[PDB]
Amino acid sequence: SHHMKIKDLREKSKDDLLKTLTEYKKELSQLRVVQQTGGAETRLGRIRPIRKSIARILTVLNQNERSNLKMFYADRKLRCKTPKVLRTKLTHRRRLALKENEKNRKTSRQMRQAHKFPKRVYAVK
Amino acid sequence: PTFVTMQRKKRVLQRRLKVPPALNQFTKVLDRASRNEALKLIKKYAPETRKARRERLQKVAEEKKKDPKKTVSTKAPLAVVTGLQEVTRAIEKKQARMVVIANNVDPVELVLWMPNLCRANKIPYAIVKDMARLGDAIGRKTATCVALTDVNAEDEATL
Amino acid sequence: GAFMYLNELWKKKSSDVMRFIQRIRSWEFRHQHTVVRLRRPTRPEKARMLGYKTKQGFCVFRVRVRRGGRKRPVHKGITYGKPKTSGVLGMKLNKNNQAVAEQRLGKRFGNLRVLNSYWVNMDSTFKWYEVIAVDPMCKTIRRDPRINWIVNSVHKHREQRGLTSAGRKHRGLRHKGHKASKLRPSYRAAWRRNNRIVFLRKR
Amino acid sequence: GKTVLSCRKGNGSVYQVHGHKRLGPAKLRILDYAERHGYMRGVVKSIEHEAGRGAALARVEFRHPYKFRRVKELMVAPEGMFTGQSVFCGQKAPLAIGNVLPL
Amino acid sequence: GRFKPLAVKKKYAKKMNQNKPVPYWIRLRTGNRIKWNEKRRHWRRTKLNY
Amino acid sequence: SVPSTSRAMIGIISGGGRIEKPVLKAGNSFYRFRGKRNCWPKVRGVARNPVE
Amino acid sequence: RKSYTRPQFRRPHTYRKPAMAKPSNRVTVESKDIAAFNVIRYPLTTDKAMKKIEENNTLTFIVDSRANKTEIKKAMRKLYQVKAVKVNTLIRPDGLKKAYIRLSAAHDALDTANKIGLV
RNA sequence: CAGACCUGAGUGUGGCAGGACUACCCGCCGAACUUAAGCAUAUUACUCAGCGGAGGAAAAGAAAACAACCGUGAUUCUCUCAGUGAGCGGCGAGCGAAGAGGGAACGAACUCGUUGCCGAAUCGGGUCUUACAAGGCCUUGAGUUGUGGCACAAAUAUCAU
RNA sequence: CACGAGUUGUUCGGAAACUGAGCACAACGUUAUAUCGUUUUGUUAGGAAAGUGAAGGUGUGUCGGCGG
RNA sequence: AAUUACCGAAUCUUUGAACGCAAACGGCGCAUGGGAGAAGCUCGUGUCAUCCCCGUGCAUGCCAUAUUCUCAGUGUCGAA
Ligand SMILES: [K+]
Ligand SMILES: [K+]
Ligand SMILES: [K+]
Ligand SMILES: [K+]
Ligand SMILES: [K+]
Ligand SMILES: [K+]
Ligand SMILES: [Mg+2]
Ligand SMILES: [Mg+2]
Ligand SMILES: [Mg+2]
Ligand SMILES: [Mg+2]
Ligand SMILES: [Mg+2]
Ligand SMILES: [Mg+2]
Ligand SMILES: [Mg+2]
Ligand SMILES: [Mg+2]
Ligand SMILES: [Mg+2]
Ligand SMILES: [Mg+2]
Ligand SMILES: [Mg+2]
Ligand SMILES: [Mg+2]
Ligand SMILES: [Mg+2]
Ligand SMILES: [Mg+2]
Ligand SMILES: [Mg+2]
Ligand SMILES: [Mg+2]
Ligand SMILES: [Mg+2]
Ligand SMILES: [Mg+2]
Ligand SMILES: [Mg+2]
Ligand SMILES: [Mg+2]
Ligand SMILES: [Mg+2]
Ligand SMILES: [Mg+2]
Ligand SMILES: [Mg+2]
Ligand SMILES: [Mg+2]
Ligand SMILES: [Mg+2]
Ligand SMILES: [Mg+2]
Ligand code: NA
Ligand code: NA
Ligand code: NA
Ligand code: NA
Repeated sequence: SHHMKIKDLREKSKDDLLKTLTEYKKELSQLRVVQQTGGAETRLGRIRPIRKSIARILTVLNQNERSNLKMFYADRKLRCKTPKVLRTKLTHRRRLALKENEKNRKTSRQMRQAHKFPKRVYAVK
Repeated sequence: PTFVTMQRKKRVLQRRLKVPPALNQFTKVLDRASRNEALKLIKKYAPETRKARRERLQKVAEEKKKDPKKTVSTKAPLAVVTGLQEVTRAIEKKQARMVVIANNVDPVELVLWMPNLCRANKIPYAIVKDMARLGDAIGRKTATCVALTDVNAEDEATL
Repeated sequence: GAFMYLNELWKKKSSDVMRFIQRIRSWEFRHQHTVVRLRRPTRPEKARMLGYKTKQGFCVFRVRVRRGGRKRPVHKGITYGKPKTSGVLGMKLNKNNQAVAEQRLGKRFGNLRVLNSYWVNMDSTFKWYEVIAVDPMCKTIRRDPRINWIVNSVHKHREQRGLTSAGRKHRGLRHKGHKASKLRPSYRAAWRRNNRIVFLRKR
Repeated sequence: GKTVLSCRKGNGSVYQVHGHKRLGPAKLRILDYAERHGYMRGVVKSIEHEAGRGAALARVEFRHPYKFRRVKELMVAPEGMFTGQSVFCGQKAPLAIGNVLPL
Repeated sequence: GRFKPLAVKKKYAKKMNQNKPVPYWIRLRTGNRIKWNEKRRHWRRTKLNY
Repeated sequence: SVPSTSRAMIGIISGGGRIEKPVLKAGNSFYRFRGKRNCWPKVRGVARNPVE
Repeated sequence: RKSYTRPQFRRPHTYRKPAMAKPSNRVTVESKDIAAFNVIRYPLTTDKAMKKIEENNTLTFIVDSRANKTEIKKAMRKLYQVKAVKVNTLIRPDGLKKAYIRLSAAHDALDTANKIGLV
């Protein structure tokens, strides 16, 4: 079937994943030869599972690498050098927009006035 | 370079044209010996630095914590008055005993009026060669004007 | 304080000393670029009055604008249509030179936000304005409650929309009431209000 | 109406100088210190014709007054200039055909 | 002629690849509406002009 | 009148007498103006239309 | 003041700290042992290709259209353990790159074709 | 000599601007056909086309405002004022608003400069606290050519304890 | 029309890598607005656009010559 | 390990504001990390010149910044 399970991929190490990737890349190339020289449809039907297995192997490797690198750059001393490809995307405007902390800043007089005359809860009978 | 040519040509144009007395008075500076004596007195009474002010306040805070009932004066040691706003208030309210004005302030409108203000209030004043030297005496890069409002008994004769 | 003496001194531009000072400065400005960055404002009292502060993130630029009336840019001064539109030299720009100087500075440096500007000097050929600019990405600006409003994206290129003090001047917003009823909230908005055909459902 | 031909020529376009094959502008040498006080002696190396000019041009080789090299100026040759002629240019140059002197 | 940019050659290559008839099994699909390729091109009828 | 420090070259410009020879041909004028500019031949103003 | 022996001022050369190498901005996992599979796609089995196999010791492949002759030689060594002495390439009118790869006399093209599976 | 300041450069480090969209909105620029039974002022029109610039709305907005009343009270919008016994106009063709009144909305008000009293108490940058804390410690780096604090009519100290 | 094929380069043409009539990025200036102008008559820009390096001083290696 | 629907984790060729320099050229650089290397060398193992492949940085302008970086000025001083 040449179907590799995602559960086993997530348990394999980096070197094992690279080894499996090479095997599936090799076997895919052998099937490309079969595609040229006719071949039985049963062999040709293996191309799609193998291509998707290669995608699964690459998905695991890239997901693991990105997660590990985000952990490494989560250090406070090193988070100013975080690659932009690993920073949060959001939106151009939202990255440049004032955060809540900066937008809520008040002057000392404003702070005192808010404390001196807070908004009250009331009712009329 | 263009900026080099312009700064030399600016000096030429300032000397060739007719300079009104308000601007011309800043070219008639105090003599070197008196200027050095004045800046020495200013350096002696220079304002305290960030560090020295900080330990003084911390010592006051510790004394306040040690004896909460007692009152500790936060007054800084006697020093010169620096900064355009504070010097101007000292001249207006007549606390300044002597005022020292730099002659190369640019824009000159900042201190162009000060000699007349000192004259109107009968405050002794002098015009000296460098705001940089004035800043050096007070521990800054530059200083437009510096006013002395009081000195210790040993420096009273010098003042 | 010291502001008064500086403020009253600048009300005497025609005096001998102020004329000498402005002459030397006008000569120096003639030999500089159209747009020039300054470390400090030439008129600190005027700049501070208009919103400048001696803080990280505030910038001051001097902008040169050419004096005189606007010439209509038609080929060989040839106009068509009715003779009412045949003028070439005698028409005037509906914007003031201060707004033009602000728009010149703002368009050239898109990373800054234009706050205000003020007159500094002029000669027979040129008029000079100093424009106060604010960095919206500066930490000091962003955390200062007094200027951080300009960080918001609604204020991007406000000088290009005539929202500065000079822009308000030529729009007519200095006046209120019966002096500017047809100009408020804008002349186009007033035109929309007065010219749209209203169709009530039950008429 | 339409633009007159004399006005159209002011635009440049196809009415400009046919400057290709011209040798360059013809001029005296630069009025430098040597000319103002002494003289500079050169040698006429070639007499050449330039398209669009009736007068002959002379290539005159001078030594560089400040550097170890040659200058090779190009002037309008007066009548009688010949290859190998010595050209004197300066305050102290003698009065002779081909020499350049202050008026 | 002989000369053409590789980009022009690649565009001409794709137009060659597109100039093919509809496969027969397409017409047998459940909701098929395609019978013949409506964008067939002949070098003598319409010019690509690359 | 010119300043006396302005220089001059002793003699007359070479190639004098050029304008003394009749051209005799439109073709010779064609070659004459080849090296100068596009200004020949010349059409009289009266031969043109009033629009131009 | 200094002395200037040239009639115009030029910018003096000052100290220039060199830029530091930044952390990599491409964080994908790329395997070196699978690069040759992209370089060499599949062989051809046309009558012309078959003819060259037995007479010219040459194999015919469809290769990456951006690939090098040098890289195709390296890929042939990595994928089939044979030495290519000459690679000729052409971009087909269909847009794909085709390579004629002549093996050294030590290697038999027919035997290599048998192992490949094109036969 | 050095060195300082001022002015101006080079490089490193950390960021931003660039284009698209453009119905609505903001700033400029800006016609003519048309109508006047012709036509130039006028009208079409402070419109179309053209160039800039934003947002989910924009703009406007806390009185150098109306009114002339027994007074109203930031802005925007709706009815109405009103196709007007306002006015503008070859007073021709045509054009043409504003206050008040009934309403929508509305917890709607705030900041600076100045003045007086203070005078680095401020800002960045390191570093620690679970923290690029509205925090502590440090820092000449910025800043006295002035950052920041307190009070100014909705007011009648601040400054401790 | 349908299907299957064909175009092989160290030296051929182009490019790498020349200048020409010319173009116009930067720079500066202008314009309400750059989508404007200048930009080879040796030649950008009020104009600080050279990061290249001769002789030398300092270490390594390859050598010729003297003495021990 | 069906298939659909949805979405948080990913991939995302050449390009285009397009921005290392160019361009009817799938072209050519300066640094800095790699990769492959059948010549040469060392004991087929290592290493590897020229050639070749790949990643990252490098447009311009502006702002801020410099463990307080390197400089220019017959600008103003101050010391030799
Ligand atoms: K006209
Ligand atoms: K066509
Ligand atoms: K083929
Ligand atoms: K928009
Ligand atoms: K009619
Ligand atoms: K246009
Ligand atoms: Mg002070
Ligand atoms: Mg010409
Ligand atoms: Mg042909
Ligand atoms: Mg045909
Ligand atoms: Mg063609
Ligand atoms: Mg004629
Ligand atoms: Mg005729
Ligand atoms: Mg080929
Ligand atoms: Mg835009
Ligand atoms: Mg119509
Ligand atoms: Mg009519
Ligand atoms: Mg008519
Ligand atoms: Mg429009
Ligand atoms: Mg709404
Ligand atoms: Mg708004
Ligand atoms: Mg109201
Ligand atoms: Mg009615
Ligand atoms: Mg109207
Ligand atoms: Mg109203
Ligand atoms: Mg203040
Ligand atoms: Mg056919
Ligand atoms: Mg040319
Ligand atoms: Mg020219
Ligand atoms: Mg020049
Ligand atoms: Mg590019
Ligand atoms: Mg070409
Ligand atoms: Na018109
Ligand atoms: Na209204
Ligand atoms: Na075919
Ligand atoms: Na100096």
